[PDB]
Amino acid sequence: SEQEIVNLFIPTQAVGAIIGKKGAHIKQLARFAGASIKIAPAEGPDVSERMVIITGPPEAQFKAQGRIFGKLKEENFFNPKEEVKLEAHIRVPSSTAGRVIGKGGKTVNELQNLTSAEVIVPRDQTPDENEEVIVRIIGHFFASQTAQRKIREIVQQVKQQE
Repeated sequence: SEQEIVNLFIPTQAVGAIIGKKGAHIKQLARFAGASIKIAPAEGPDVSERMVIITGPPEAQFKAQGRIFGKLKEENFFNPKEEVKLEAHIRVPSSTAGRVIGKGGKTVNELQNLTSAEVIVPRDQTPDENEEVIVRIIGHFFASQTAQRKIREIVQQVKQQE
C-alpha cells in the first residue's frame, strides 16, 4: 500500500467541472480520496485532453479516480449508450515491463481479455530518472481499477523474486 502516481487524462472541456467554482470540487475530491489531485498544465492551446496527476495509495486512487469518472458521467462525457472511458498512465520498473507483456505477449493478452480494459506498454520508451516506463490503461472505471490492480501485483511479484 505505497504511494503511487497515476496520470488520468480527461476531456479538456471538463476541466472547469472537475475543478469547480473556486476549486471547491477538486479540493473536495482531494479530501474525500485522501490523495493529491492536481491538473497538469496544458501542452498547448488546442490539446484535446488534459492530464490529472493523482498521488496516493491504492485505496486513495480508487476514490480519486472513481469520483472523477463519476463527475464526468454527470457531465455527459461518454458516448451514446456507453460508459465513461478514460486513459490512465502508471509507472512500472523498466525491468518488469517484459513481465507485464509476458512470453509472446500472452500475459497482456489475457489481462485485457479478463478486464475488458486495453493495456498497452508503448514501444521504444526511454526509462525515466527512476528507470520506470509507462503502461497505458484505457477502459471504464471498474475495468481500469482491475487492470491497475493486477499490473501492480505483477510488479510486486517480480520484486518479491530476488
